[PDB]
Amino acid sequence: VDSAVRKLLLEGAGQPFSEENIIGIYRTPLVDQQGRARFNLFQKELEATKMHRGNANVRYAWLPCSKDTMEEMMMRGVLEVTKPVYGIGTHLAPANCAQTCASYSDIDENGIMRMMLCRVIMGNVEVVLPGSKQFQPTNERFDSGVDDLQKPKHYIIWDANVHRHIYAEYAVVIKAPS
Repeated sequence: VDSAVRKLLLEGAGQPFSEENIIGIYRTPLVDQQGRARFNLFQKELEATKMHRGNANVRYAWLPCSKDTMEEMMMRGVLEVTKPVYGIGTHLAPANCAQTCASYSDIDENGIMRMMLCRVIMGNVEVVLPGSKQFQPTNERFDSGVDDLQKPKHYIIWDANVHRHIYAEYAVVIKAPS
């Protein structure tokens, strides 16, 4: 559903955003450089995790972006991550924490923030400690990390899974407020 982006952005959490703050919302490319349909690949990965774990645990999440990394996606279908003290991996904010991902993302010279709404295959999650140097699942039973099992504020995707479990779906460009 197209409305889900503004749904999460404007009315989602306690802190809202305004339409004037949204510079752009854009779909990501359908194929990567090598012509593979990106959504179909993600569906394939979704089915594989579902069959292995019993549930794929697909979430919406916000990926902090720089100008360059958004360009890699929007020009070439390539996923690049910018450098969240919870392990060595890709850190994402839960769907309702766009303001948190906003407060934890960079603001450039033109007063602009960038982020991407992704569907993420999390699979089985475990706790990652703050300041942890973890870079992979603890053991074969887990796939991804959270900072808190009851009240997650951060999702963590390990390097080995970034190219198969993160599907960037919308690019979002926001003007710093007022």
